Amino acid sequence: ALLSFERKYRVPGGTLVGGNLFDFWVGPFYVGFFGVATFFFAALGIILIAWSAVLQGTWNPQLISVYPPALEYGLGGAPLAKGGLWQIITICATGAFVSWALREVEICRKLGIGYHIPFAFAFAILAYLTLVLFRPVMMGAWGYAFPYGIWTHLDWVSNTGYTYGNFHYNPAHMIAISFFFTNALALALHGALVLSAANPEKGKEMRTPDHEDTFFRDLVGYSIGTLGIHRLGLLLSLSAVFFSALCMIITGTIWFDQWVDWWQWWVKLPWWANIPGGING
Amino acid sequence: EYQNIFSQVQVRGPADLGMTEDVNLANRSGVGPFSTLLGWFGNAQLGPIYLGSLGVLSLFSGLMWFFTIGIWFWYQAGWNPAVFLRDLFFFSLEPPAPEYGLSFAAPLKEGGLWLIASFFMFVAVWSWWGRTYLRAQALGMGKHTAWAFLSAIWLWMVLGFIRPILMGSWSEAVPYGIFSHLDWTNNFSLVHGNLFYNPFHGLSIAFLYGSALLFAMHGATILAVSRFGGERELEQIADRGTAAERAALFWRWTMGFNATMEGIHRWAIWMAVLVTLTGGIGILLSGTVVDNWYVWGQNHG
Amino acid sequence: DLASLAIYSFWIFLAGLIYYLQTENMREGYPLENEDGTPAANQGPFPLPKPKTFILPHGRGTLTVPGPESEDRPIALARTAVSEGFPHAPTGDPMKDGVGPASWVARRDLPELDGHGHNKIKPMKAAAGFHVSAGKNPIGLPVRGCDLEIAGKVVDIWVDIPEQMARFLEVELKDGSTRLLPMQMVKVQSNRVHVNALSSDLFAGIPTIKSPTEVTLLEEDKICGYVAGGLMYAAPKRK
Ligand code: BCL
Ligand code: BCL
Ligand code: BCL
Ligand SMILES: CC[C@H]1c2cc3[nH]c4c(c3C)C(=O)[C@H](C(=O)OC)c4c3nc(cc4[nH]c(cc(n2)[C@@H]1C)c(C(C)=O)c4C)[C@@H](C)[C@@H]3CCC(=O)OC/C=C(\C)CCC[C@H](C)CCC[C@H](C)CCCC(C)C
Ligand SMILES: COC(C)(C)C/C=C/C(C)=C/C=C/C(C)=C/C=C/C(C)=C/C=C\C=C(C)\C=C\C=C(/C)CC/C=C(\C)CCC=C(C)C
Ligand SMILES: CCCCCCCCCCCC[N+](C)(C)[O-]
Ligand SMILES: CCCCCCCCCCCC[N+](C)(C)[O-]
Ligand SMILES: CCCCCCCCCCCC[N+](C)(C)[O-]
Ligand SMILES: CCCCCCCCCCCC[N+](C)(C)[O-]
Ligand SMILES: CCCCCCCCCCCC[N+](C)(C)[O-]
Ligand SMILES: [Fe+3]
Repeated sequence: ALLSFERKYRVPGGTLVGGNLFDFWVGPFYVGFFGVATFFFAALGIILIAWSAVLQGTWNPQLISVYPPALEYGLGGAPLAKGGLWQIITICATGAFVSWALREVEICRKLGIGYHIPFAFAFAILAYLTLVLFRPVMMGAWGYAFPYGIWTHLDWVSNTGYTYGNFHYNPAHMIAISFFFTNALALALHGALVLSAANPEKGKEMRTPDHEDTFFRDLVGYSIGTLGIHRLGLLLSLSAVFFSALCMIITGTIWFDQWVDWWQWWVKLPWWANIPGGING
Repeated sequence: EYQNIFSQVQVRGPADLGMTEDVNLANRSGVGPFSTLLGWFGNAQLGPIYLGSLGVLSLFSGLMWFFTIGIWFWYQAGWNPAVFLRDLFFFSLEPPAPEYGLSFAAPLKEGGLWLIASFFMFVAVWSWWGRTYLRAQALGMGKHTAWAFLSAIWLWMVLGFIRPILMGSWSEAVPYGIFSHLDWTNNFSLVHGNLFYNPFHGLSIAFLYGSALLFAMHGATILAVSRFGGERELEQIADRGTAAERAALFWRWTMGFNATMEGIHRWAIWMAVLVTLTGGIGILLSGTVVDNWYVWGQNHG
Repeated sequence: DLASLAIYSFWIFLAGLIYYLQTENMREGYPLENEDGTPAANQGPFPLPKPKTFILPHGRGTLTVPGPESEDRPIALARTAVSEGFPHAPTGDPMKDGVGPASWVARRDLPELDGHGHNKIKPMKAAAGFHVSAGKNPIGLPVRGCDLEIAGKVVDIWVDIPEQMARFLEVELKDGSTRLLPMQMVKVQSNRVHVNALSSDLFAGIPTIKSPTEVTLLEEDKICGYVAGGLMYAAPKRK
C-alpha cells in the first residue's frame, strides 16, 4: 500500500542497470537490480551460516560462531569446516552491503535527491572491510579477522585490544571516541531544540528558527544554524567511523608494541627528557 | 553536482540580537565579531550571550574546578614549566584513600583537594542545568534540552557521587587526569569481571552506535533534500512540502517504514539520552549489587 | 535479584517507547491507500495516534495531525500494469505536470515569516544592509545550462534574513523576465553559474512567482520541484 502522497513519486526510471526490468515495488520496498542482488547474497549468506551451525552442532543463536581460518592458513583458502565458510560468508556480506548502497543510489535517482545517504553508508562498509579484509591482508592472515558470533566477536575485541596493553592509549582510538561522544551530545541537543520549538509551553504558538538561534546564543554565545547542525551531525558521525578504521589499520602493522609505550616519543624529547621531578623523572 | 557541505557564498546583514519574549535584555552581552571561517559551515555571528546570576556562578565555579586541578598539576611538576608540559597527561588529582571513607577529613595532599575541586564541579554543572531550563522558559520553549541534559548528569552523578556513597568511600570515584581516568575505566572493568557481560553496557553501546547511525542517516537525508528547503524543519512540520515527502519515501522504499519531520527528532532525542541512561544504571549496579558481571551472567540472575 | 529485575523492566519500557515513537511517526501519510486512493485493508499493527494541534504563529491558525489527507491537485499519471507495485507513467510533460522528481506539494500560498512576522526570504536589493561577505559574488554572472548554452544572467540573491544565508539566485532570461533557481542546485564558478539540472530551453518553464519581492511556500515547492525534475527529464540534453 501507499502513503497518501506517494503515488505521484512512483514514476519509471532512475535505475543504473536492467532498465525497466526490476523497476517495481514489493509493498513499501523498492526492488531494482541491486534489490535482487541484495536478496541473493543475503539468502546464500544465511544458508551458509545455518550450514556452519550444523558442522558446529548447535542451533542456539548465543553459541553459533563462524571463525576465520587459523593463522597457519595465512591468506589462502581453507576447508569449509575450518574458516572456508567464513571466507564465503564474508564475500556474501560485502556483496549484500555494496548491493544495498547501489540500491540507495537508484532510489536517490528516482526521487531527484542528493546522494548523501549512500555516501555516508559507504563509511560503515569501509570500517567493516578494514577489520575483515585490509588489516588481515596487511598482517598476512585471515585469522587476525573477527568471528561472526554475538559473544565470540566481543571476545575478539577484548583479546585484540589487550594484545597491545590498555587500547585506550591508541591515539587514533582517542580521537574516534571523542567524535562518538560529541556526536551523541549533538544528536541530543538537535532532537531537543527542534522539539522544544515545535512543542512549546502549553497554550503558546509554535516557536521559529529565530527562537532556536536565540536559545543557543543565550546559552553558549553561538548558534551553528539549522543547515549547520545537519552538516555537523553528518561530519561528527562519519569522522568517528573514519578514525575507528584508522586506529585499527595502524594496529598490528606499523605499530605492534604496547600502545602506552608509544607516548614516550613526547616524554623523551631532548629539551625536557632529562629534567628531574614530575611523574617521568 | 554541488553537495552543500560548505556554502559557496556568504551574506551578512545587521547583527541579530535575537527574539525578546520574556528575556531580561539587560543580562545579554552585545554581539561578538563575525567569523568568516565558521560562516563556510554555519552562522558567522558570535554572540550575544546571556549572563545572569546562574551564568556567573557556574562560570566562576567551573573555573575554580579547572584551576584547583591545575594548581595540583603545577605542584606535581615541581613548578617547572618544562616538566608541566612534558608530564601533562600523567598528572592526576586522586580522590581520598579508602581509609577516610566518606569523611571530608582527609588532608589537601591526600584527597582533600579532590573534594574541593569536586564541590566546585558539582555547583558548576547543576547551576548550568538550571540555566538550560530558565533560558528556554524565558523564550516560552519546551524543556526538552534540560530533560535531555539530565541524562548526561545522571551518569556523571553516578560515577563521582551516588556510587561512591553506596560503596561507602570517595576512593571509588574518578580521578581528575587524562591518562589516570582511562586507567580507572580499564581497572573498573577488570575488578567487575569484564563490563562486556554487563547487559546495560551492551545497550549503552548499541545506543552510542545508533546515535552515529541515526545522525549519519538524518544529516545526510536533510542535505539530500536541502534543494527543496528541507533544513526548514519547523515550517515543514506545520506545512509538509516535497522535501518532507521525498525524505519519508527514500527511507520507506529502502527499509519499509519512515518518519515524519517532527517524529525523526523524537527518535533522535531518545537514541541519544538512552546512552547515558542505561550507562548510569550499568555502573550503579556494579559493586553495589553485582561483584562480577561474568558470574552474574552465568546465573543470568 | 535487583539487576535481573532492572534489565527485564528496561526491555518492557523499550517496547513501550518503540510503540509510542512509531505511532508519533504516523501523523502524516496515514492511513495507507491502494494505488486508486481508497483506504488499504491491511494498515499494520500500529493504530493512528490521537490528534495533536499545532498553534501556528502570526495568526495563521492551527494544524491537527493526523487529519484528512488530500493531494489538492491533479496527478497526470496512468498505470503501466494490471497489478499493484509497478511504476505510473506520466500522461504529459512530467516537468509541466509536476510528477516524479518534478513533484511539488500544494503548501500554503503564503511566504514563511521570521519570528517578528516579516517575510523570511527577501531579494538582497530589499534587505538593508545585506551584502555578499565572502566567496565569489554571483550577481552579474551568466547562467549556463547542462546543454552548455547561456540561459540568462544573475540580477540578485534572495536571502534568508534571520539565518543570513543565500537561498535562490534571481536570473534574468532572454525575454527580460526573471526566475528563481535554488542556491543548492547551481555551481558558482569564477566566470559563470553552471546549472546541471536544466538545459537553456527549460529555463522559461521554471514556474514564475506572482510578486517580485516575495516567494510563497507553494511557489518554492513548484520551483525546487521543477529544477530537481531536470536531472531525470533533461538528461537527453546533458553533455
Ligand atoms: C578491551 C577492549 C578495548 C578496546 C579495543 C578495541 C578493538 C579491538 C576495536 C575497538 C574499536 C572501537 N573502539 Mg575500543 N576498546 C576499548 C574501549 C573503548 C571505549 C571505552 C569507553 O572504554 C569506547 C567508547 C571505545 C570505542 C571504540 C570505537 C572508536 C571503535 C568501534 C566503532 C567502530 O569501529 O564502528 C565501525 C562500524 C562497523 C564496523 C559496522 C559496519 C556495519 C556494516 C557495514 C553493516 C552491517 C549490516 C547488518 C549485518 C545487517 C543486519 C540485518 C538488519 C537488521 C535486517 N572503545 C577497550 C580499551 N576497540 C574497533 C574499531 O575501531 O574498528 C575499526 C575495534 O576493532
Ligand atoms: C564496532 C567494533 C566491533 C564490535 C564491537 C561491539 C561491542 C563492544 C558491542 C557490540 C554489540 C553488537 N554488535 Mg558489534 N562490533 C563489531 C562489528 C559488528 C558487525 C559487523 C561489522 O558486521 C555487526 C553486524 C555487529 C552487531 C552487533 C550487535 C549484535 C550488537 C549491537 C549493535 C548495535 O546496536 O549497533 C547499532 C545498530 C543499530 C541500533 C541498528 C540495529 C542493528 C541490529 C540490532 C543488528 C543485529 C545483527 C544480527 C544479530 C546479526 C545476524 C543477522 C544476519 C542477517 C544473519 N557488530 C566490530 C567487530 N559490538 C553490543 C552487544 O551487546 O553484543 C553482545 C556490544 O556491547
Ligand atoms: C577496558 C574498558 C572497558 C570499558 C569500561 C567502561 C566503564 C567504567 C564505563 C564504560 C562506559 C561506556 N562504555 Mg565501555 N568499556 C569497554 C569497552 C567499550 C567499547 C568497545 C570495546 O568498543 C565501547 C564502544 C564502549 C562504550 C561505552 C559507552 C557506551 C559508555 C559511555 C557512554 C558515554 O557517552 O559516556 C560519556 C558521557 C559522560 C561521561 C557524561 C558526562 C556529563 C557531564 C555532566 C559533563 C561535564 C563536563 C565538564 C563540566 C567539563 C567541561 C569541558 C569543557 C567545557 C569542554 N566501551 C571495556 C570493556 N566503559 C561508561 C558506562 O556508561 O558504563 C556502562 C562507564 O562508566
Ligand atoms: C558511518 C556512520 C554510521 C553508519 C551509517 C549508516 N548505516 C547505514 C546507513 C548509514 C548512512 C544506511 O543507509 C543503511 C540503512 O538502510 O540504515 C537503515 C545502514 C545500515 N547499517 C546497519 C547496521 C549497522 N550500522 C552500524 C554503524 C554505522 N552505520 C556507523 C556508526 C552498525 C554498528 C555500529 O555495528 C550496525 C550494526 C543496517 C541496519 C543497515 C544496512 C543494511 C544492509 O546492508 O542490508 C543488506 C544486508 C542484509 C539484509 C543482511 C545480510 C547478511 C549477511 C550476508 C550475513 C551476515 C554477515 C555478518 C557479518 C554477521 C555478523 C554478526 C555478528 C557480528 C553478531
Ligand atoms: C595552565 O595553567 C592553569 C592555571 C590554567 C591551570 C591548568 C589546568 C589544567 C591543566 C587542568 C586540567 C584538567 C583535567 C585534565 C581534567 C580532567 C577531568 C576528567 C578527565 C574528569 C573525569 C571524570 C569526572 C567525574 C566523573 C566527576 C564527578 C563529580 C561529581 C559527580 C561531583 C561529586 C562531588 C563531591 C564528591 C563533593 C560533594 C560535596 C558536597 C558538600 C555536596
Ligand atoms: C567545523 C567548523 C569550522 C569549519 C571551517 C572549514 C573551512 C572550509 C573552507 C571551505 C573552502 C571554501 N570554498 C572553496 C568551498 O568556497
Ligand atoms: C562557543 C564559544 C563562543 C563564545 C562567544 C561569546 C561572545 C561574547 C562577546 C564578547 C563581547 C562583550 N561585549 C560586552 C563587548 O559585547
Ligand atoms: C530507540 C530504540 C532503538 C532500538 C535499538 C535496539 C538494539 C538492540 C541491542 C541488543 C543488545 C542486547 N544485549 C546483549 C546487550 O542485551
Ligand atoms: C532486532 C532489530 C531488527 C528489527 C528490524 C525490523 C524491520 C522492520 C521491517 C518493516 C516492514 C514491515 N512491512 C512489510 C509491513 O512494511
Ligand atoms: C531498531 C528498531 C527499529 C524498528 C522498529 C519497528 C518498526 C516497524 C514499523 C512498521 C510499520 C509499517 N507500516 C504498515 C506502518 O507502514
Ligand atoms: Fe533535523
